[PDB]
Amino acid sequence: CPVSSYNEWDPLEEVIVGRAENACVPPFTIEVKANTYEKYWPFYQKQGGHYFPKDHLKKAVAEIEEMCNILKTEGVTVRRPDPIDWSLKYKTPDFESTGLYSAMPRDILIVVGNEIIEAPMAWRSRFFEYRAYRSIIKDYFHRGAKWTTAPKPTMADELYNQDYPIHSVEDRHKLAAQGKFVTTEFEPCFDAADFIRAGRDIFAQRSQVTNYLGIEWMRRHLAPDYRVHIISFKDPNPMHIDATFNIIGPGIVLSNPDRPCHQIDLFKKAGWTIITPPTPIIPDDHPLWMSSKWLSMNVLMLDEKRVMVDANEVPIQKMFEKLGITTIKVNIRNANSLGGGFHCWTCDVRRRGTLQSYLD
Amino acid sequence: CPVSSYNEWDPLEEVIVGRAENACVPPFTIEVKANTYEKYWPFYQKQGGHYFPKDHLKKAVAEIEEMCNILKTEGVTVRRPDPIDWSLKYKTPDFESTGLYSAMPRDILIVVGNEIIEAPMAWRSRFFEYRAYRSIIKDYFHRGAKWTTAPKPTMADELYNQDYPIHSVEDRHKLAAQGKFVTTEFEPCFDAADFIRAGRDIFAQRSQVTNYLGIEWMRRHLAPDYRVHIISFKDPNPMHIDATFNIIGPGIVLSNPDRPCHQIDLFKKAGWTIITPPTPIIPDDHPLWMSSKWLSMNVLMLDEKRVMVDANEVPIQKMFEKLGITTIKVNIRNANSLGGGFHCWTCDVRRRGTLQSYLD
Repeated sequence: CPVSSYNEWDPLEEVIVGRAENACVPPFTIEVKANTYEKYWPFYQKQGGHYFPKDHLKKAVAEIEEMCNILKTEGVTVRRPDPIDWSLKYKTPDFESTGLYSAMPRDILIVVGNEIIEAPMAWRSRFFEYRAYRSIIKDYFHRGAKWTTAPKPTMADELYNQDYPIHSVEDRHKLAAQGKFVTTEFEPCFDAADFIRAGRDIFAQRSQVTNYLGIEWMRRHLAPDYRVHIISFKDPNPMHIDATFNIIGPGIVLSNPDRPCHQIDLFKKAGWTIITPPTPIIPDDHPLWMSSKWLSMNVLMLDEKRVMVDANEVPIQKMFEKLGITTIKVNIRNANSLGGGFHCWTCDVRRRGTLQSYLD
Repeated sequence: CPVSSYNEWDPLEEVIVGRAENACVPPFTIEVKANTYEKYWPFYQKQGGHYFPKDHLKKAVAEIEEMCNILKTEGVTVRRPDPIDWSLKYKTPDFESTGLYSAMPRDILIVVGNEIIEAPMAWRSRFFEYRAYRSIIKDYFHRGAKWTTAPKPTMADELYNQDYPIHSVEDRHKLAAQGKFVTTEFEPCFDAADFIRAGRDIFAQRSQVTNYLGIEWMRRHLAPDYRVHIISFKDPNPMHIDATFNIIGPGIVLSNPDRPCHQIDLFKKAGWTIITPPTPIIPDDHPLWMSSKWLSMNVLMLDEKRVMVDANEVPIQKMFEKLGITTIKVNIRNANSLGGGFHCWTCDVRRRGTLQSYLD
């Protein structure tokens, strides 16, 4: 079986790396608005449906090709999704929309053991995103891997709170604190990136795109072998957990200083080392259409002592170095604009290791 | 100035608490052999250079995190050293070695007034230990504190008696009595924990790691404001004074019954209350790689009437209680294995009080 990964750190052998080609600006609908900084709302309002700036995409393609070269150098087998034009307008009986991209495999695929799981997603523009990854998945399936697709939502109006009172990121943080998100509990929905793996224990956060029904589905589907825990944070990211609580080793986690975890004591009690990374140094003028500046901690571990970290972020590089972790510096400053760092731009398919508990 | 501590008992306000992360078993060299029980010599011989048992370290991390929680509860500001991988092999022109840990701030930092002093150390594996504390110290310095580093030894062969005829702890006690230690008087060397503070009078013991040149340096450096006295004991601990003669208040001291002080009468004449604690109850099967079972009396005073004492050591708890001293029980049974109790795992940076004499 070519598929086999129980955590985020065991020696990496095979990975799927995303594509920047033909990425499209999603139409400005409520769920897009609730997952982006106000600074860019007018960009979405105007550019929605068109491709992301092509000169910018071109630099990202180059950055990602180099990253793939380095992965091969580091002994990792790299697979890439199929090229697709994401501008095609599709129409289900519930809605009509254009696509986004297949830049982030971590948003849609999660590997638990020998099982590859396709997340349902929660954005109308990401409904048919799975199409880019099917060739790779069918191959793993032919070769023995288990293949699962969580229930694809209808994404009917009922899934969204069309009147979500958000006018600034400050409002959303407040609502998020009151348990109010743009997604209702009408049906299961979630992005795989809201889940982070540590062997028998998987951690999830209810976010703007991952509801409790979505987490319960995962929980029910993986029990009894795996345990899915729900954790929360202060001023959380609207979507995705990997630049907020990145588990980098057995009992070691990077905790974003701006998004403290409410359940941090569960981890201190388990004897876990909580490391808080230094601040990012990325220029405020550099466009980050999605995500925040914290992509610096969105690292990918090649193994426990080897991390792929952004070439520009010297301060977090030094941190890893004083920790005895070898830094493989790669520059993906332009790829970052699409919404992700090393962890998001990949999906670890096979890591050499076994299923263990680290929470004891 | 955030730094200000003249003794071991005034109301505690700020403290630095050590780290168990990445601790490494020191290579088995002569000075390590002379500072440990024969029972563990083969452990050092085999494990030297590798990390201390990780499952054990994990329990210690948890115990220390809880201790920090309680300190914050008791109103104390807690600082922690930087995480560092102690397995890195460094090489000076005199020797080559791997590190130990930054578990015991008391071994390397001593605060006298508004001055923070970095001890030179005497173990080759603790040469670059100061690196974990530099961020904290530079901060205190920016904020007005005096900062001093005693002369870092070369730790060349000349500092050690490579042929120190020790085969059992019984031999070392005999040699110690003859004035023979593993460290020569080739150059100054010392651990800060061999010094204990009582306002204008500081007490030191020449031990396996603190030589007369080291004590004289302290004496000469602090005169005339402070007076450094040398005291001795029967069957002394190879290193550190804080589990042999722990001064817990103005004119009150805990005197280890197994290590009577030769100069006890100087204290009786001063009108000091010498208390001899009851015996420890720690199981003989529990590993104590460094130190002895007497860690029970290695208490830390939050103030004159509040002591942080081990949760398991009920007998010494009762003693403090009949004395009217409130006991704050914390369990650090696994942290103890690293070589220290509450006093060793901390360094009091600021205690509310003034410089006084208690020996009159």
